[PDB]
Amino acid sequence: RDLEASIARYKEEYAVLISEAQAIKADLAAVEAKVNRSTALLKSLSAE
Amino acid sequence: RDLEASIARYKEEYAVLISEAQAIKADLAAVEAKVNRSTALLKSLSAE
Amino acid sequence: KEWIPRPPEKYALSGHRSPVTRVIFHPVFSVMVSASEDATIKVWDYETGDFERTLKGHTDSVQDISFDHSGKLLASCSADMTIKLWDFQGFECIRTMHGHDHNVSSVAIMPNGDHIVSASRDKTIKMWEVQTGYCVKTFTGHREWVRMVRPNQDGTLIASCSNDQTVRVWVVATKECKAELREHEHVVECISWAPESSYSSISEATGSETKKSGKPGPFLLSGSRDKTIKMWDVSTGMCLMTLVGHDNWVRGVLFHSGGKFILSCADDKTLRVWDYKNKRCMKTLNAHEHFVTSLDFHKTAPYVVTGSVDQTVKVWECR
Amino acid sequence: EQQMHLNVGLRKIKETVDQVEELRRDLRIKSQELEVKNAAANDKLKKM
Repeated sequence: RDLEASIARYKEEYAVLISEAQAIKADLAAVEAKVNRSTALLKSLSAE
Repeated sequence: RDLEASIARYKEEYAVLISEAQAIKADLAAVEAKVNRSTALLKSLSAE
Repeated sequence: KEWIPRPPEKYALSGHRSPVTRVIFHPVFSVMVSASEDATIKVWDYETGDFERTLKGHTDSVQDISFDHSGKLLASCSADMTIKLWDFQGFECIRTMHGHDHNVSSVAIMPNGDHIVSASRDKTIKMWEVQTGYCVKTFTGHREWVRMVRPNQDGTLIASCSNDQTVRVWVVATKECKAELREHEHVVECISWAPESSYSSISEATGSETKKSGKPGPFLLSGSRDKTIKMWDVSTGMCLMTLVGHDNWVRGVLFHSGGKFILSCADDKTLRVWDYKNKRCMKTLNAHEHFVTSLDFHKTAPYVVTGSVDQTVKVWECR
Repeated sequence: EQQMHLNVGLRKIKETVDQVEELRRDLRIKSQELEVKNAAANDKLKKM
């Protein structure tokens, strides 16, 4: 029972952890979009 | 080699699948919260 | 007089679109002039707080402005590397002296009314003629950005403070740093000397001994970004006493026209008036919601003005 | 007037490129934390 008990608690909580990882990489993707868009504008204003 | 590879690949794919499940549950919660909020808005706007 | 600013304001003039850098008073007219960071110098009537006009000659942000004794000319400096002279009768630029590389920070007309001093990032202080516009002599010895410069009451002695932690006093005729002071904890930003009516009040304030001539000698003051305001002797170069209590960076200091109190602004969002002779007055008065940049005390009228980064100029009565 | 406005525009562009350099290091930090989180979750699943 003890190991099985951990098998659960010490796992579904770790699935919660990987959900937090999902949130982190979603934020990273949004930051990537900001990266490319800002760089495009900065390159556009080069001639000006 | 055969069985250990099954292990690794499918276990990692199931981690991918628990990440998918966490994403779906987050979306469902967001949707449920929006449902409750809009229902409150409607029961507030009934008199109007 | 015992003129003391009070917490209630009279007018909060907000015409500038950019933070205000310095404010001064016209010598004779009921006019106050405010320079800001938008290359525009605005002219107001402080008695009624009415916008009078604006001068938009400068290219980059205007840093420092100064009148002459007669109030007929207005010297201005900006980050556009140039010094403009304004005729105050018709309010148009009449002579734009160039040179003095990189951002010019301070400018002042010594009371003789024929020459101008200027200080800038190029670590030197240039002398210009009002009539002609030729830089006749250049003062070197500061190793860093010279921030603020002020002459004496008769056009012979000059003080230059800089980021280099040194305040240097220069002589018109000899072009030599007679007194060099390197004692401040962090960068010195603002300086102002003592009028006549205050020298006597210093003697019992510090206990200094008169020389053979008997004159206490000319005086300095320097406020430094280390939140310290130190008042100094020209003849000797030694500390008399130090003012401590400013929360944030000090930006502007000057003496009360009566030569009795000390009025100073700082980045602490507040204006502090402090006594020095017996350390009784320590009044702190919140002035602006944001950083406070500069201030000025009217020579005779019971009015003071403060310009801040909030693009707002405020007027306080004196009581 | 023209020189004033051009100077302001140049200052805005310089501030823009400086903020672009800040965005890059923010993105680097985000990537690092995403990495640590995902690694932790994977090996906790490995534990279980």
